[PDB]
Amino acid sequence: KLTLWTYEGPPHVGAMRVATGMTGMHYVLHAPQGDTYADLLFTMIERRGKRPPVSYTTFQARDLGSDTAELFQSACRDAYERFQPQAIMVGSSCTAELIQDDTGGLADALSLPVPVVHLELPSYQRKENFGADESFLQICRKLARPMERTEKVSCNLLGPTALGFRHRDDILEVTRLLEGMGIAVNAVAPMGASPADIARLGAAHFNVLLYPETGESAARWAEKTLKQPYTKTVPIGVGATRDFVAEVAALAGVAPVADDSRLRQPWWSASVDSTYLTGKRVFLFGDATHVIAAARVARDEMGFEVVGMGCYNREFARPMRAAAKGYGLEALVTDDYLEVEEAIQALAPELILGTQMERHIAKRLGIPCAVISAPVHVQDFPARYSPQMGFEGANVLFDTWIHPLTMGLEEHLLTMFREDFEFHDEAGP
Amino acid sequence: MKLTLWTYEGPPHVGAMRVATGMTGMHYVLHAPQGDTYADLLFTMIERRGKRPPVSYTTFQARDLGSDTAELFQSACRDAYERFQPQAIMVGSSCTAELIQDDTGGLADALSLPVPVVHLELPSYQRKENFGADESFLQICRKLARPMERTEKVSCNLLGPTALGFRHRDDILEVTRLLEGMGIAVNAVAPMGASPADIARLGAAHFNVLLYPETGESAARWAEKTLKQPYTKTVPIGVGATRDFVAEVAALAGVAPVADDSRLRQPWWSASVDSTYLTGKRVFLFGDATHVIAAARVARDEMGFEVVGMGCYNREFARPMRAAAKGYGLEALVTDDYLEVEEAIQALAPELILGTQMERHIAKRLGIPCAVISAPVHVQDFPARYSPQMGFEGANVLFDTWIHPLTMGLEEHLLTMFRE
Amino acid sequence: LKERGQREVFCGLTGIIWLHRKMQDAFFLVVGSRTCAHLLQSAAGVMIFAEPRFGTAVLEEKDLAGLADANAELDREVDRLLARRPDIRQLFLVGSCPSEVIKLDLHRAAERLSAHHGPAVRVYNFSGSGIETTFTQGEDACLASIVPTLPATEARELLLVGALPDVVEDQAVSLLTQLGIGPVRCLPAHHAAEAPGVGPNTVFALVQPFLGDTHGALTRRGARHIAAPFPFGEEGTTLWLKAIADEFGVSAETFEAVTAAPRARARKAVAAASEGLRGKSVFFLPDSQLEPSLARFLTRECGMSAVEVGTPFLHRGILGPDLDLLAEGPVLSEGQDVERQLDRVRAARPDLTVCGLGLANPLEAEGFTTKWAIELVFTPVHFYEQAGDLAGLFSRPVRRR
Amino acid sequence: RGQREVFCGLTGIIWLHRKMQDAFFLVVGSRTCAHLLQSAAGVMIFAEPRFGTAVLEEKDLAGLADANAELDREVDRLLARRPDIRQLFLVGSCPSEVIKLDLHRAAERLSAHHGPAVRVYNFSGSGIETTFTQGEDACLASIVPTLPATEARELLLVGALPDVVEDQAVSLLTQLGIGPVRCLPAHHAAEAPGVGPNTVFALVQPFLGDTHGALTRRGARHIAAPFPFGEEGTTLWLKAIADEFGVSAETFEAVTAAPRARARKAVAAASEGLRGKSVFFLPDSQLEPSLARFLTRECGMSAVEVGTPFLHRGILGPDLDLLAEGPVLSEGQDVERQLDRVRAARPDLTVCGLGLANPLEAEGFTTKWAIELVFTPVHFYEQAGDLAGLFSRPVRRRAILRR
Ligand code: PMR
Ligand code: PMR
Ligand SMILES: [Cu+2]
Ligand SMILES: [Cu+2]
Repeated sequence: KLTLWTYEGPPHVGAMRVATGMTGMHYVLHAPQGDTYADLLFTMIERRGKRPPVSYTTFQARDLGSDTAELFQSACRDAYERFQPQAIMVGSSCTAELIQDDTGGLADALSLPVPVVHLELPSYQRKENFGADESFLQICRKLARPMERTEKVSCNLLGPTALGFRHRDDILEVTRLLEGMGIAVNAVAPMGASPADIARLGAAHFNVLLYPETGESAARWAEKTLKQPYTKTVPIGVGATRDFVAEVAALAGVAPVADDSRLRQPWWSASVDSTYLTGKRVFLFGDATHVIAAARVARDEMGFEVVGMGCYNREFARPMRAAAKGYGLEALVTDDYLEVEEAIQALAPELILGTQMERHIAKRLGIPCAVISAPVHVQDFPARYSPQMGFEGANVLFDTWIHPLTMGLEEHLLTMFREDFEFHDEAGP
Repeated sequence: MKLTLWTYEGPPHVGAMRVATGMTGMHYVLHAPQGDTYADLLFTMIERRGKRPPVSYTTFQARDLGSDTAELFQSACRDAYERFQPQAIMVGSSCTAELIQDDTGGLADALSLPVPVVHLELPSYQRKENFGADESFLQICRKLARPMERTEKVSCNLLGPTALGFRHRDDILEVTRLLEGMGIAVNAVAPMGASPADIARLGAAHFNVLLYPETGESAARWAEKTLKQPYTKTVPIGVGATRDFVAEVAALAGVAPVADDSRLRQPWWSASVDSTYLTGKRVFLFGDATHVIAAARVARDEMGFEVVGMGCYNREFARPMRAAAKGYGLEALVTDDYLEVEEAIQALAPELILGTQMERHIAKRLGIPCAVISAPVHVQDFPARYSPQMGFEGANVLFDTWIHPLTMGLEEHLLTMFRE
Repeated sequence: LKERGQREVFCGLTGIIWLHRKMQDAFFLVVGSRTCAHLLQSAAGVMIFAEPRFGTAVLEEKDLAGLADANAELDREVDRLLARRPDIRQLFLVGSCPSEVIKLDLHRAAERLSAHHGPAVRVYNFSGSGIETTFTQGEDACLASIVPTLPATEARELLLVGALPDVVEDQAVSLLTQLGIGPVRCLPAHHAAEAPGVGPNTVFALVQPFLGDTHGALTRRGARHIAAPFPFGEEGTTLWLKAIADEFGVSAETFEAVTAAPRARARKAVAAASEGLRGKSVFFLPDSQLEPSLARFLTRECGMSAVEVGTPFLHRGILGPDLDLLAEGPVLSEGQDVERQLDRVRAARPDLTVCGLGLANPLEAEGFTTKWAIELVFTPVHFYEQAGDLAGLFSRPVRRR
Repeated sequence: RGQREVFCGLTGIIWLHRKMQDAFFLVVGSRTCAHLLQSAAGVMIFAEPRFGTAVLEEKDLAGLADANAELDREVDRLLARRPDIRQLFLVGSCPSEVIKLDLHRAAERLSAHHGPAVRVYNFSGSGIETTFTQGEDACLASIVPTLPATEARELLLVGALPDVVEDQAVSLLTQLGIGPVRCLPAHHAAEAPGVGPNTVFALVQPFLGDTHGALTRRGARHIAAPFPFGEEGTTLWLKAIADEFGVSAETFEAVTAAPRARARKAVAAASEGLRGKSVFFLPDSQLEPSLARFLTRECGMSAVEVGTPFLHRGILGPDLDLLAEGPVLSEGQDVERQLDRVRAARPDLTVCGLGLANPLEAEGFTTKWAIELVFTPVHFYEQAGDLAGLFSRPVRRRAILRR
């Protein structure tokens, strides 16, 4: 139907999100001339110094039938020769699916010495998160195999992928937590990893799932084949951080510790500056994990009552509904922005927390706005250290959440204070 | 006698109270009138302090004049010792106190309490708050910081970080992590994390680090001759200043530079293609001396901006202000009045101005993007998130903090053009 | 309990912050040091960015050494600031601690200043310093200063006196006209647009409890106060308007029937928040002399249990009806050393604590919920409309822990 | 020959939506093309623009008629939310051409029940067939045949010109002596100009090859002239127009003397920062030859290699004839080999795609994102200094930052 905004794009951009978060990995994609804007997206939002390692066939109208298969063959071979990757993934775009060209057989015909990963995914009924999750599944299935475990306790960080909302500071904070309690990180994937790291993946004892949108399937595959349990908790907020600490300590079998000295959110919310902060209604829309964690920290730590919760991940509809039943409301799972427009008009909240769509609709509605979700623009990716997880994650969360509210309070106070035409002559008529 | 509506600083006893509350084991007795007791509000609330500031006030009134002021002061000091139990005590005076014939030092001597006391002579009508903090610092240093045998490992002292400082809690952390980067240990952090034992051990450092000039320069110079303690001259705000400071400390301690460039991202993001339009943007800077110097350096060198207006309310550092302003070929504006800087930004009309809360609000009135880079701030400027203003991380913080107003105004203009 | 060991209050210069809100034709010249300027600036917060009417000229060493130098500089500065603000007519030379210790005679200076400026622009001064007054005493000192200048009136008129938010003043006028009898003259008239004649004829009632010098100012004219509970909460306002009715001979049935709907709305609003503060203990600290009326309202309407009530100064002659309405439970107290009342706070374990902002965060860290009395002067809590919001201000059902 | 980096023809839709206030653009692309136009001009989408995508479900691919009826219902629904639209555009997406959906007869049957105010035009924005501004060219060529026939001698200004630049152009043309200043990309459908045997048109943007061919089919005759990039090129254009309408050289000089000095001074005011820089080109929007000739002749730059998507010799001729013999033209773009040639040349400035903009900077190469000049007004005399500053921007920043 008619579409003007999409929270999630084609699965292939998520697949190459995993690809570019990966290192030494080259995605050969059967795409038309013009499906090259995802590289622009990465070098703009992620500000990558290296071009996204994704090759494109970019076929033409003349190149059709017998010519396009040889074009894909050529793309694979010159990509391998030019970049010398240690492994290749092959996939198809929306148009490439329509033409009966099999990427798997074309890649097999080359017989490249490096392993070739066959990525198969429908391009219409799925979304980018499907691309990311299935790509992680394919690389985990192929490159990773069960083997002996490291003597000392180590964990593996799955979920942080490129073009993800605040993932670079995220992995740093989480690694800081694990090393503070003594657990080392054997490998972090897809960010900052190698195919050798994917091979060593199973050497850890237990696993950690930061972003279920991109790692839940890989976590399950590790649980079954690699025999590695993964955590069910995502440490966003103080309480979630403590629960995550306890769970990872139990899995590792070590003494749980935490660095609460860095943490300042509970005191900064117990001050009177957060007394007016009680009673504010917050609308939450975004990705499932972020929305649920934000609602939890808002209800307990932030002094908020949730007025509306929603998401765009049909896969995560069940956990979101289960959580929202606890808050008393009902889930709003959809990808259309007219729906959230109508919902924000009906509820009329005082604060809205969501992706760029929520930010701008709040700007239109004259409501304070904040960003917590994945679909963002260049300004929302910071050079500073702005993690969303851990105790520092809690402090960042408090600061960025109250910033629109204190801005609105200041402007409203100034507007009311120098109010024009102060007569009220009815006083003593 | 000039009418002031908004001042950039406080009475010098405010800075003395800053240094007093920074370090633990101190108590600060004001000879202050009743109702001048407000000064702990800002500490309890703007800085969001969970503990009462270690201060006690006599709160004299019209009925208590002459001898009654002295008896009230004596009782105040006695009860402060008895119930607060401070390891170090000091006596101070307010604006009204010096006008009355009340000798703070004489009263302290008459008390003759076992804990050492120091008499703080505060020219509350000649000078301002930062001077008071600095004087309290040097006075306590000469009181109970005595020269003593060097440490086994090269040690440094961070002088300057006080309460009510800009980000000071974060700058101490960043500098400390960097110095552990070369592995040199910080013997004592003062006055932000000081104690009577810490001030006693302050002489153990092999050199001093002037993290903030306005509050530690005179203490560093006192240690220069009293303790033979060299102090670094360069402030590490910005990447180039960070490298200069790293070289300086490596030279003083004799250790290798061993600088870590891993976390830094500001140069790549400033040279990034999306950041081309920042070039040639006029900027006006006002506020704290070293803050403005480093802001101008960072802007002109690494940001691509053209410094179009420079100023400083810290009159005691007008000489570095003027030197830098001539270095950029500008005209230093040393006014302490909001109206002069208001007129300056009107005439110059910079695209962006970065000062303190006054500059932020006048830019809001003038419809100009603005950011705060100086000391006078409201409650929300001090964040719970750690936001160092210095070091490699501080480079990225400074970068995107300056970026935010510009991109906000730019996208707003794009929206306005687009619905038109 | 009048121990003077240590006091934590505000100068009456804090009264200027919201006092200027009532009259937008009042400019205040503060002859104060840098410290009083810093107090006014900090406490005002976002005001200073909107060009208030607070002129706090620092007493430099130059004009503090001598006396007449500051006297002439005063004239020069007021001429300057009149040039800056042609709209401004009323000027106030507020007293400050440096001026008191140097004994600068503000009265004669203001008199000659008004003489030379002329009838159009008139300057009356007072002293709001912490040496002789405290916090709320600044406002009644100011209005008592402008009382003698108000001409005597020969018409018996219902009198309202006290700085008050404009919407509350309008609603009070509406309610007293709904009573039918009693012309209302607003002594803090909006930007002095109607100079309120005050004389022996106009018997007055009090709306703001802290107004101490106000009663003396209106007895000098001959006006008498009428025993009336201060309008805090629905029943406080009800008994207040009943007192006004009794003074002006309004039939009990008529005023009972007339105000039925407003007090029905008020009881709805107050019951909306009463359930939050049921069966708890509270402690009051000397902040703004507004505490005894609050204790009465909380105790009898909100079901509060008041352990202690700390007031810097009790004007029992006017607070007597308040005390009679108040239960014998809470111990009354005229000025308690902050450490002593802090010890009683620790002993009593108050679920809610009302005090200054400066003490507030330390008590919160100690584990006691705090409500700062610096707020309630700003926010409207003064009548039927705000009867519910009064309780809501003390609701604080945070319970995050 | 190999991997190309261009943007499929829907990237024009963003500026055609601004050019015609009356025109709405329904894309029939997948989530890929919808994502292209969504992750594009983000400010536009937050300001309720006039373009959307009709993503087709799985059943819509096998069932051609089902997709046809779905699109028809979308057209019928569109008027409910926007009653201002009077002409409509079913642009062609790559999936639509692969599934062989015929949007021509779709437009015919949709205009059949929409009369007389609403009519819908069909053209292709498929990257397999069009490339970037070639979609603009195809859109204008699509609206060309529907223009009425006339006998009046009219000058046609074809090209999606910015409004202020168009006002300057029409003012200069009127004061020259040339009366008709009609523009094919009319702001509203009521301003559409008629084309007849005596119609004479001048090409503003180089990439309007299909439009030029279409008006040649109708009978309109092209004015062969250099494109309006810098003072001298605009002077040559206006001379050619004066000759085609017979306008005297004296009045031309009187008109063009005043802004010429200001334009040359504006160009020189940014020439110094860019002075003596070798500039490499990558094929982006087929405006590279004219931009290169201006840069070289006026600003004084030594171009290394000029790269364009494709060259239309007939219309672009005069610019190449004015272009220096040093630079070598390039047809096609294999971005790997083009990048290698860039490294070999080591140019001071490289105009290239934004996907290559950051990586080129990482290697230390100053990069200029070529998509300014299509969007930001750089045409004619007033904007010559602006265009010069556009190229002087990156080099100055590169100098200031490092070292
Ligand atoms: C001298 C004490 C002082 C300081 C430092 C401030 C700034 C300040 N004024 Mg509170 N303001 C003080 C007192 C007053 N301020 C006033 C204005 C005011 C209001 C309504 C409020 C406020 C607040 C503050 C704050 C936030 C921290 C705080 O609670 O003190 C500062 C620093 C804020 C608050 O109390 O927390 C939610 C709030 O709602 N300022 C008023 C007019 C009634 C007074 C008398
Ligand atoms: C295609 C996706 C995309 C990305 C990653 C950005 C970043 C961006 N789009 Mg570029 N903007 C995109 C959309 C486009 N903008 C394009 C050009 C353009 C314009 C006219 C503008 C713009 C803007 C941006 C900006 C801010 C500065 C800039 O790089 O232009 C980013 C990061 C915005 C602006 O602020 O310019 C000064 C603006 O007016 N970009 C084009 C050429 C067809 C496209 C498809
Ligand atoms: Cu903002
Ligand atoms: Cu902002």
